Amino acid sequence: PPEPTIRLQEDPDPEDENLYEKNPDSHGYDKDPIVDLWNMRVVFFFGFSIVLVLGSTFVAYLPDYRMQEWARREAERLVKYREANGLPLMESNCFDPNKIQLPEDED
Amino acid sequence: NVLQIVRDHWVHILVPVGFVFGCYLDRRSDEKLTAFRNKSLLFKRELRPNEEVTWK
Amino acid sequence: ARQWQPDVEWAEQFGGAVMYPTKETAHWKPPPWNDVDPPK
Amino acid sequence: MNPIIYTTLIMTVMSGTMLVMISSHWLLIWIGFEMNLLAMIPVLMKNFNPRATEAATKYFLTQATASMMLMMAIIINLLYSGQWTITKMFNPVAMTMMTMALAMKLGLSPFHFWVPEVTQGISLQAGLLLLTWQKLAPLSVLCQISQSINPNLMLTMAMLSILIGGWGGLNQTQLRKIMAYSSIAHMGWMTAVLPYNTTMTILNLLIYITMTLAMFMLLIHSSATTTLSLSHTWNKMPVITSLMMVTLLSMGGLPPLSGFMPKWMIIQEMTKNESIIMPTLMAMTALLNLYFYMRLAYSSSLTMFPSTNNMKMKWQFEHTKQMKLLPTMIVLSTLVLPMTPALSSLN
Amino acid sequence: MLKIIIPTTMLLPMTWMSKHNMIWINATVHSLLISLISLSLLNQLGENSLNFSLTFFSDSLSAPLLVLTTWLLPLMLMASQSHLSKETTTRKKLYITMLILLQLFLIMTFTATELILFYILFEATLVPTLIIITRWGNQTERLNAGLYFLFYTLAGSLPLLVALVYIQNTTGSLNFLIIHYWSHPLSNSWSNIFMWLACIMAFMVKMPLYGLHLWLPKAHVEAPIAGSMVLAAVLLKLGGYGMMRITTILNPLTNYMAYPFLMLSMWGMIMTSSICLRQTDLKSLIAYSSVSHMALVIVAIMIQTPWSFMGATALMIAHGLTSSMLFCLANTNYERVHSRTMILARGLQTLLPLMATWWLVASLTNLALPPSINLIGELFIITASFSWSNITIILMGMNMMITALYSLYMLITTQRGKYTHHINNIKPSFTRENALMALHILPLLLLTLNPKMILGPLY
Amino acid sequence: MPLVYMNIIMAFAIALAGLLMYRSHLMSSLLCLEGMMLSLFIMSTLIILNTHFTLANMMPIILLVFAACEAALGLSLLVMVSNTYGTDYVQNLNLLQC
Amino acid sequence: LQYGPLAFVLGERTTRKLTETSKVITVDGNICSGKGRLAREIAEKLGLRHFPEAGIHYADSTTGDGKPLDVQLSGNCSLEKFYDDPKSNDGNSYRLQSWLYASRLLQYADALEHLLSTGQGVVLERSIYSDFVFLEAMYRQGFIRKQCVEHYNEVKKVTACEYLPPHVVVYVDVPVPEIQSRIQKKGNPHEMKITAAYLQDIENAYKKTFLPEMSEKCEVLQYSAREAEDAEKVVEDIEYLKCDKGPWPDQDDRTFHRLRMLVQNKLEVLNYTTIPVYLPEITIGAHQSDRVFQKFTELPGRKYSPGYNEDVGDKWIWLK
Amino acid sequence: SSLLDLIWLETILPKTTSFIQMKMSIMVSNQKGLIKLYFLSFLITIMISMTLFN
Amino acid sequence: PHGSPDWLKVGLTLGTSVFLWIYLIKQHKEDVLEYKRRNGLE
Ligand SMILES: CCCCCCCCCCCCCCCCC[C@@H](O)O[C@H](CO[C@H](O)CCCCCCCCCCCCCCC)COP(=O)(O)OCC[N+](C)(C)C
Ligand SMILES: CCCCCCCCCCCCCCCCC[C@@H](O)O[C@H](CO[C@H](O)CCCCCCCCCCCCCCC)COP(=O)(O)OCC[N+](C)(C)C
Ligand SMILES: CCCCCCCCCCCCCCCCC[C@@H](O)O[C@H](CO[C@H](O)CCCCCCCCCCCCCCC)COP(=O)(O)OCC[N+](C)(C)C
Ligand SMILES: CCCCCCCC/C=C\CCCCCCCC(=O)O[C@H](COC(=O)CCCCCCC/C=C/CCCCCCCC)COP(=O)(O)OCCN
Ligand SMILES: Nc1ncnc2c1ncn2[C@@H]1O[C@H](COP(=O)(O)OP(=O)(O)O)[C@@H](O)[C@H]1O
Repeated sequence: PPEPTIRLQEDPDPEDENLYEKNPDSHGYDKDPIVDLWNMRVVFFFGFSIVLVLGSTFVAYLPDYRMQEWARREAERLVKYREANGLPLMESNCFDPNKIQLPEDED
Repeated sequence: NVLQIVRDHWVHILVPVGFVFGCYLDRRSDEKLTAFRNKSLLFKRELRPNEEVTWK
Repeated sequence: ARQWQPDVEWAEQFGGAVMYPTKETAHWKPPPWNDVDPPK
Repeated sequence: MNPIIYTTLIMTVMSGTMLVMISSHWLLIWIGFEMNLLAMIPVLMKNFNPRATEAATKYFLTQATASMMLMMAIIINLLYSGQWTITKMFNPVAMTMMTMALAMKLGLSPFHFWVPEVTQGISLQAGLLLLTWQKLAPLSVLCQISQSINPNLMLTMAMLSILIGGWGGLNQTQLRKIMAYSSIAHMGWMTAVLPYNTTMTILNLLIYITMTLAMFMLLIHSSATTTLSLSHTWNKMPVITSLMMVTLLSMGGLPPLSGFMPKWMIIQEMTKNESIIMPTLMAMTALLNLYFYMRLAYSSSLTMFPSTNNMKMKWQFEHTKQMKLLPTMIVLSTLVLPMTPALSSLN
Repeated sequence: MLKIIIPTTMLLPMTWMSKHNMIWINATVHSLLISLISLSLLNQLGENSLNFSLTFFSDSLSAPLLVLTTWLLPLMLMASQSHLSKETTTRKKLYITMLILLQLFLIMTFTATELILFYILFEATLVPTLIIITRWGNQTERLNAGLYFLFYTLAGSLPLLVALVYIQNTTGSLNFLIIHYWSHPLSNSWSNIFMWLACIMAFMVKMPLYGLHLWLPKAHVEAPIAGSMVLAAVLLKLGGYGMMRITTILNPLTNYMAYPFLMLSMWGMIMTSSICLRQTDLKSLIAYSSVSHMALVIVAIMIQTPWSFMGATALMIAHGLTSSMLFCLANTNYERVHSRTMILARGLQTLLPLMATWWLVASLTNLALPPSINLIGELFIITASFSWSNITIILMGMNMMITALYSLYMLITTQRGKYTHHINNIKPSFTRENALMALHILPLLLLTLNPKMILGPLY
Repeated sequence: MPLVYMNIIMAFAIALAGLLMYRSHLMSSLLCLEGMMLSLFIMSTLIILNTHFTLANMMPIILLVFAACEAALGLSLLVMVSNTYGTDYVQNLNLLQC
Repeated sequence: LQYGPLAFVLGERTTRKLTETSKVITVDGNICSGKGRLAREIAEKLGLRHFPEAGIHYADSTTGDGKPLDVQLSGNCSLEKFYDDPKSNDGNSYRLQSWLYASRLLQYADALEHLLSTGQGVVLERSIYSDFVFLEAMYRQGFIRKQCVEHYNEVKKVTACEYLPPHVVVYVDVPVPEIQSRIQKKGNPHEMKITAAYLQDIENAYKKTFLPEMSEKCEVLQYSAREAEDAEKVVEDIEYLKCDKGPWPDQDDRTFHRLRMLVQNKLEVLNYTTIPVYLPEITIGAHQSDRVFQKFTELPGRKYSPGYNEDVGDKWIWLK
Repeated sequence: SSLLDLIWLETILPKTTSFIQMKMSIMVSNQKGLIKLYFLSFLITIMISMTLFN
Repeated sequence: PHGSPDWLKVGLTLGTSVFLWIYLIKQHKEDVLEYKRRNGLE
């Protein structure tokens, strides 16, 4: 059996390279220190500073397009009106029955 | 340096330009949906003396 | 540490005359590299 | 052969197809079919080897039997009504004879057996011609007489063709046989919408021709006829393999690729006619075609197969001959889904 | 809506015209800016919707998903920067192109006023994910995984298309607004039962449903980190969004047809939580946890009550964020140990204390610790189920207990105990990994301050 | 449709079946196509003569010519196949398979 | 007008270019011999074009700039290592043999292209025919395995079945003792180690198989060391004989058009040199293949097509 | 983990589909290339087609 | 190989593009004018 046991021509599996070895203060972004530092800076500025803080403040101060206070004020004046006139607060019918035409059964 | 970093940073301007173009296209598409402007029963409003359209 | 890529044994699955070899079709042979058969 | 003779034979094949397409007399349609068959054989036998001769003789036997059946249908139709114009047949028996003749000419199941063998025997350019240009005349005749066809028989043959193509492609390592089974499945898709809308038939035909042209030209460029030969292309032309993978994805019917346009439309059309079960089965069966397209993509571009040492020499040379329409074919076969309503042009 | 779509498209020429060593920086910066711009969709109305045009519309169900989709891309780029170092510029540009195309398809899918357009984009998302899995995955099983992730999906999605066109042949339209306003009851018929099944099964397979979940562990385990992040965070939510949209035409047939799926989900959450207790792989455990959470979301959508829908929306957002964080932590361990076996690298608290804190907070959010939005969705769904039937409380509480058990088991196995002696290549955590972890976790604890942003249209 | 037409039709059917049998001897296959065309010629001539349709008196001859041309090609093919094997047996044409 | 079907249609015919002087000829000789000198002398005397014997980097001389590339990018084999350690574990012997056969195929294609396009004949050293003798030697000495010889036979059949063999072959006969004496007189340290058994086996192959098989389809001129010194007699022998037994007289204008299309487009010439047969000596894994292909692409004039390389100095790129 | 997830759920949907498609593909694509059998099937199909429809 | 930018091909390509664009602009102009005249707009 003169076979080589080498099934094919293959490069050996390379060993993983440490970014801290050639460069302490390596930030884990790139092996080029300048590109590494600027990648860290842009990620931190546009992620933590711009989006995370300014966007959160923008969401906090969004105008009331859901009309929560509007509904509260409408309910307040409506309850004030019905309590003053003795009306039974909320009605059980959502629509007026006079304007609904039921089908006569005659069963 | 001008005329040198432009050849290396020209790509950066593209995303911002797209945002402006998209805003313009959104407004242009808005201009084609005015069939009911100042005609809804909820917001039938009489125009101000120096007004052309209620909204743009 | 390295992404797996097909070896020779993986490639030889696709080297037969047909896929999914059977007892009847085992004796089949792949065609010649150029579509020429010896005139015998 | 001589380039003059080759050009003459190609124009004779095209003139036969044209004769079939422009005539209103059944005799002239039969003559166009005869002319096409007569000029097609040397094209299949352009490169001489025993396999090409076998493919040509099988193709001739099939097409001549189909022509005799078609002439029998014509004569029976004349017997029951002295008419020569291609229109509604007026005879139940004649229509069946005509339908079987055209199914044999197209390669629809159960008359599919000749397509894989003929495609494997002939070269890649001959296969391109056989799978693209040789479907126009029978499909045009079918479109002209679509109001006559029995929907049961046409739909049975369409579903059988889809099933047979899907199952037969799963077992192939040869690229030409894969193309043949794909063509059988696509013919099955095309003929299932003839009873309802011939415009959808023509749209499917155009999309299929575009994709088949792109795939054959890519296979000719990277001169491979087997899976393992195609697995070597990434080590010389990776961009060709990427384009081939995208084209294969399109041929499997994935959105938003162009190959999704026909089936979708066809399904949509078949739903307007209260046909629900049949399109469902057709799509489920097309999943098989997608499976073997995906296997080819895995073997070609999504993984890197081992190469050989002599490939290094091939790194030093570039193609002398180029296809001008290959980029256009790729783009038209991958990125025309947004232009779907243009099908109103009655393509 | 074009003010978000056009910049995402411009991400492609910018990526392909970039320097060889500026692709990550430019992609990250402009994706973050696109996320910031998309953040202004959160200003929703109490009335109908944000109907931008005939093609695209926004809703308070769509807006949180859109914002999460836009926020996920920068994190995916940061996670992918490490393991793509030794690869050519063209291939890295192709990888970033696949991510950008996935984001574009997801963005157009979530707005998608048309149901056929929604289907087309919802199936177009399939291609980039498949290419990412089967091209940049490590093990030999990835190809097989891809096949599963493909065919399952299509096996569910092909009938839906037929159903969809059928509806437009009868109703005359597939616009969601017209469908909602012109909706009519479904009679109890065999044809209507099969229409219901064709409408539901496509979204059920991608949640995934318990019986139909086989593709998920394979696809998530064999995918690269960006692929796993996008699969767990956004792609699983397509089924929930589609069900929430499509259940408007399925009433009142949902009352009868929901029972087998309700039983499957209620038992499968227990089954998958129990499976998590015996798992030798971190990624598989996280995948099964995702299956359990999505089973709870399926129950919520099937009950179809207001509290159910609010809980399901909150849980979808919270699960996306938490699962992305967990996958990132697992990948940080893997890139050091190269094994992905949970029992191998032990006692990592003594060597990586800040990463241990990140692990703890991720496990806490997965455990649904109040007042996190995870527990907000959990509790809303549980209360809705209790109103649906008081006996669901046993299964829900058992699921909670097992969830806490396997989350703390995962934390204790990897972080506590004694370090493995023979492993000496555990390097200090990079600033990139810590920044990634914070960018996952701060949005969760900051969303717990404003829950109405992620509670959906029925708030 | 009288008995002569049905006799010619069944002759065509017999020729077609004989072609579809393929016992051996591809020459026999060519002969079966040939009998098919002969039956076609006979029945078309009978139909055209009976109805006194003067112009289609052309088409039988034309049919013959075209079919005859086809026959020539087939013979060539047969000959060439024999040149590879020494016989025109059908079973030798199994190099190409499904 | 690059040659194609249209040129053939309009005017381009090569039967008129043949002026009974073309006579594609090849020279065969033992390792270290006068065949090179004799081939050159025949080339100047007969007015033919001489083709120096193909080496590892013959293909490098015809593409890009003629300067050879690195061993890792061109050949991945060396003759010196084969001489030093012919029984290597990494399979250098058969890789060398296969690369040399592919180089000889490319050189034969170039020679045929020149002869058919110009009408001027060519002179060659060891061609694709008689390249097998070394293979046989390597098998009889045990330098390579058998599966190597089946693979070589397959490639040689599929490739050489499409070209015209040379009109007349010139063989210089040299005994082994004198061949070894000349090897020692050269002073090359690596050629010092060629065992006499290898030379004798190589010699046996030419006489036993190569001579009779070329005698029945071509014309053979057996010469010795003394009679190979005077090229006048050799040229006279070439002139006197007339080639009428080979396939060349049976060739015509359309077959010449087909052959001229084949000899151009070197990718189709080398098409079957990389058939997917996985022999460990020649098959290369995906990682090494990708790395070496990336290295080859980064070469100065190799990223794009020859006219589209800026670093070399091609101008007007944006208008080509 | 094993009985249901790794065995029976695999056996039911994916493995069954793969097995059935495998067997059907083997049955469909296994023709020896003899045109005698092909045209015998052609006669059969043609005969069946004429009779069933009418 | 070693070839100059073929100014004949370049000129023909530019000429074809310019001719097509000019033809398209003209065709659009008479299309608009014909539509306006037929529909009685202006
Ligand atoms: C996949 C892309 C396919 C593209 C197709 C090839 C593109 C190049 C074609 C070159 C120009 C073609 C125009 C032909 C000039 C004159 C046309 C005239 O002769 O034909 C008319 C009609 O021409 C064609 O119908 C129009 C062809 C246009 C095809 C485009 C539609 C494809 C579907 C949308 C896919 C997106 C493609 C667009 C991107 C390029 C009248 O036909 P008619 O004699 O009365 O009836 C025959 C047809 N019937 C029987 C069905 C009724
Ligand atoms: C290190 C040790 C600690 C040091 C630091 C000590 C200080 C701690 C104080 C901070 C935490 C304590 C909690 C106290 C909260 C105070 C602020 C809070 O009250 O404001 C909230 C306001 O904040 C927002 O509601 C929440 C922020 C929204 C988060 C958006 C996420 C950012 C985008 C990132 C991408 C998205 C990824 C996830 C996709 C879904 C709620 O206010 P609200 O009563 O309601 O109305 C706002 C004011 N109005 C009345 C005028 C309207
Ligand atoms: C595998 C992993 C999970 C995948 C997804 C699983 C979910 C699919 C479950 C399907 C939902 C229910 C299907 C049918 C529900 C109808 C109600 C039925 O179950 O009850 C009886 C139905 O009776 C019987 O079921 C009749 C059908 C019997 C045949 C069914 C086969 C039984 C087992 C098949 C299960 C296999 C599922 C997977 C297939 C590949 C009531 O009879 P009746 O009141 O009179 O008629 C009611 C229907 N009407 C009103 C429209 C007329
Ligand atoms: C993960 C893999 C799952 C695979 C798919 C699962 C979903 C299966 C759902 C059914 C598929 C096709 C349904 C049709 C699509 C809707 C169209 C429709 O509703 O129209 C019906 C048509 O209804 C049908 O035709 C249904 C026929 C179904 C045939 C295919 C059966 C597939 C398997 C059946 C058993 C399993 C069913 C549920 C499986 C769930 C997935 C496990 C009524 O229309 P008409 O008939 O025109 O009007 C009535 C008057 N004539
Ligand atoms: N097919 C081959 N196999 C092995 N070695 C070869 C082959 N072809 C040429 N060579 C080597 O090329 C070298 C030079 O060839 P040769 O003519 O004998 O010497 P020189 O160039 O001085 O005349 C020799 O050492 C020979 O071994």
